Amino acid sequence: KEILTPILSLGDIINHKTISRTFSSPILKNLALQIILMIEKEQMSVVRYSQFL
Amino acid sequence: NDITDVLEEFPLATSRYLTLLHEIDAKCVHSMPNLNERIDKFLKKDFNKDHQTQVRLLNNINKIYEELMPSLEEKMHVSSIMLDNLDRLTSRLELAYEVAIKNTPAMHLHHELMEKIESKSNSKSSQAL
Amino acid sequence: VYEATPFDPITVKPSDKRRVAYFYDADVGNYAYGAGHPMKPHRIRMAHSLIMNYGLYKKMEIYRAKPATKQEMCQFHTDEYIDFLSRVTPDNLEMFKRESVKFNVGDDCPVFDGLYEYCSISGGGSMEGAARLNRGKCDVAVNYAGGLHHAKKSEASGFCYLNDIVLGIIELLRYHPRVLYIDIDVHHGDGVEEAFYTTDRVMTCSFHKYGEFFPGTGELRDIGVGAGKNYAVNVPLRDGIDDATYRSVFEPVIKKIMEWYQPSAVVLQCGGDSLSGDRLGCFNLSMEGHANCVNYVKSFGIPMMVVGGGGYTMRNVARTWCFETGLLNNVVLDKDLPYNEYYEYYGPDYKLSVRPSNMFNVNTPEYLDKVMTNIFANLENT
Amino acid sequence: MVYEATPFDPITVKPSDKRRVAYFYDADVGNYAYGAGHPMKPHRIRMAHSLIMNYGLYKKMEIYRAKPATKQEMCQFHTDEYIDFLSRVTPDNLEMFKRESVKFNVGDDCPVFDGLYEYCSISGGGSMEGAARLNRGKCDVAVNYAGGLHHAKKSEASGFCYLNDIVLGIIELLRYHPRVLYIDIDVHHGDGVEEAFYTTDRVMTCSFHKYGEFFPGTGELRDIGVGAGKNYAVNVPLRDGIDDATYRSVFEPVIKKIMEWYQPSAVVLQCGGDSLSGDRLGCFNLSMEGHANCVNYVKSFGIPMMVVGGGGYTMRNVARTWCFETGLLNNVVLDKDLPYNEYYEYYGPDYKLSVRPSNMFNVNTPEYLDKVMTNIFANLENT
Ligand SMILES: [Zn+2]
Ligand SMILES: [Zn+2]
Repeated sequence: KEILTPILSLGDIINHKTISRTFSSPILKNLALQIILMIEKEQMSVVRYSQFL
Repeated sequence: NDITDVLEEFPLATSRYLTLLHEIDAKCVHSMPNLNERIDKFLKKDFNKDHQTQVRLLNNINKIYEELMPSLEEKMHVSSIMLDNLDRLTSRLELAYEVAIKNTPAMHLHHELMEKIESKSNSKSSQAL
Repeated sequence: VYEATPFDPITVKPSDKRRVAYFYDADVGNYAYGAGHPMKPHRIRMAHSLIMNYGLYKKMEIYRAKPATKQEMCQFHTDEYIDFLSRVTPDNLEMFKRESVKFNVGDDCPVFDGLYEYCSISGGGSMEGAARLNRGKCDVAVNYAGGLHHAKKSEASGFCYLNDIVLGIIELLRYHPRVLYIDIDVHHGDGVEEAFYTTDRVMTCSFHKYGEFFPGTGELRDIGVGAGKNYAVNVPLRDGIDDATYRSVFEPVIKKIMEWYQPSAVVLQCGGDSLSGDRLGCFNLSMEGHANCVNYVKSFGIPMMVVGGGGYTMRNVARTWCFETGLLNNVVLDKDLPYNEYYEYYGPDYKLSVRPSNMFNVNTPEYLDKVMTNIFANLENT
Repeated sequence: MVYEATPFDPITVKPSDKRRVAYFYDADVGNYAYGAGHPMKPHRIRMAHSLIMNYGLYKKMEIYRAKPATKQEMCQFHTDEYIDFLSRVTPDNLEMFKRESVKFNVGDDCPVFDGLYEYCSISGGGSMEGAARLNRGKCDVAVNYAGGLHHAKKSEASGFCYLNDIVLGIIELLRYHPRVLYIDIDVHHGDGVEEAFYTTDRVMTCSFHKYGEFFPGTGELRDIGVGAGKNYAVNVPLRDGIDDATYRSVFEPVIKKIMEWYQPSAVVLQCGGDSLSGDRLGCFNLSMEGHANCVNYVKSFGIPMMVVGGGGYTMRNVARTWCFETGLLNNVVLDKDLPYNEYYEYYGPDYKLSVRPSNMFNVNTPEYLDKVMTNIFANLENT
């Protein structure tokens, strides 16, 4: 019965062991770092072809 | 509450598309060092001393590039799918935020009653068993 | 002679860094065996996704093996059986019931969509791995899409339709004088073992749980027949073997036989159902213990092909296959799971390592000593 | 113990390595006066540029002009009302702007002078164009001596700095880089950039300043960051008259550790000229060669770097160290002779390319240096 939706009194911090798992998940930061690392890896090549053009 | 759902949905689609991108990087990762080495050797100042060497190096660069376009175009395709899916997800997320913040309605009240029935049905599924 | 040897952490051997050709296809993961079926090709996709998200593609050359044709499959199988396999569909089984009862298809070998395509792609993967290992273009072929050994010449059993292992063995034997086969699957390699009883070219060693288990064959007295005498060793075990026990019962046998047999090529099955928490398994190995065998075999510097069979809990087989793939490149793994599509399926801790169970080991040291005593006694004949 | 004093080795540069540098100079930068009795003097950029022209360094370096930063670009950090008032204010109508000036902390210690917006836009454009050319990979070094004013807050102009172009440059570098290391040499603490980037991981706002009775009043060893920016605020407070040898022995270990652990992709190296002997307010005793050894060490790694100007309340010494650093950036050592220029009569009675240290009480005891290095290493290992 922990599926029950949060009430509008902001029980966000004292939640059902599931809401806190997502609001505390640092996965978004890791995704951002991976995306920006791919961006750098591609930009090095982009500069290379810009010179070769 | 929809903010929670879109927060769950973000990483799954992002990771599926990133795995696809990793596969595209994998199928062509063995030609990037070769291309860079060929370019650097071409841009050497002590290279123009034989015309045939220039011709053969240009031919090698052309062959490498002809092999390298397909990976790049597949990368564009998967990144476009990334962009449109992420656009939809962000749209849902910021509508959810705007609705949740505008009022610090009976339709979304009904969905609570519809889910309350499911919660009541699932709670009684253990008592009745 | 069996002696107790405590298990030690695995460290790669930087002596050799041979090329690794990880064969894979993206269409194998689509096929399904049923609704309540334990055997799922989805674990191959899980392992491939784990490899892709882990950063291991920069070292290994990923291929896509061409599906094998009927004529290639006829190198070992019968024309009638392969014809029935190609013709049978999940819809016209009623007209094919005679062959289904004759060829033993339907009880443990369910007919599903693209079944012939599955068999063809596995056979082609093994065939192309053997072709690469024969031409000198590579030294390790990770054909994770194969690992089908229970199939026989005219029968299909144990979720095993086409015996790709023997096809790859024949390809190796095209130009190699002698070939050797290893097993790690909890079950027994009945088809692969039987395929080369009367001849000296191929040896078939299986570390199979014995007694009241699925194959029910492969006792210690399966020495051979005719000129293939003493050239098919078996190491039956019992429930609950652990990492140190498996290492102590595995390494000396391989060392002795390669001292005596002197193989020119090697194939290694990598059945993932011999781990802790497995669905159809009865062992207590861990990923370190599972990878110990492949690392040990690779350390001998011989052309080896790793195939992938078994595995009926997704997380265990996926992690084990990823660890084996990493250790085949002489690279230790990070042992932390990066986020991917199946991140939710990897336990509640999201760690690569899976703790082996506490369950009671049954293998008595004296029984193992006697078992390897008979093994060495029969191997000493040649 | 981590600090270890070593003799000052002679300047050495790799001849094999080739570095591209794009010097930025707006000829109109040195024409705005803060006031009759104000330490700030923008003339130093012009004198330094004249020196680089006369030394013959133009034959081995690239130099361009950066387009002035637009108001929207300049608003990437500061509030809309702040920039609006800064544009709308003139030294002749502050009677109707008294309340806004009081709110915005301007007029008393930082006064309003005509051309203020032009100067701010020039500095911001220099920083932004340097960062943009750094991202494009054409030039390894983007020297912008005009800007570097890192004392500007989000809504207040304290410490004679009205606009903080370093923040905008770091932002435009971060648009294509995950982690950029920021190094400060100004005697005053870099309050503006530090406050801007105190709650983020994507930057490394390393500093080398002095702690005591000052206007900033920040830069303690305790402040390390909040949120994901925890332990990402490296401060090395120092004391009076730190000489060349001990400054080098403090700088080189810390920067080596940062590059080994943080591993940035670009460096925003501040090169404030107020950390030299004979400064108007700076209490340090660093010589010009000591001021340039840090830059040479940063350059020796081989990564893109954005050198900026900043403080410096004297003119001759600041110009001399800036031209020496620009020469060292080209793997070329500049001779001690200062070839004749329109502003030659400024350069003291020595007329040599050198700033010489004075005799000041070296309060920087080795124990303090060891303690601060140990604290910095402890808070840096967490990265
Ligand atoms: Zn099995
Ligand atoms: Zn200053």
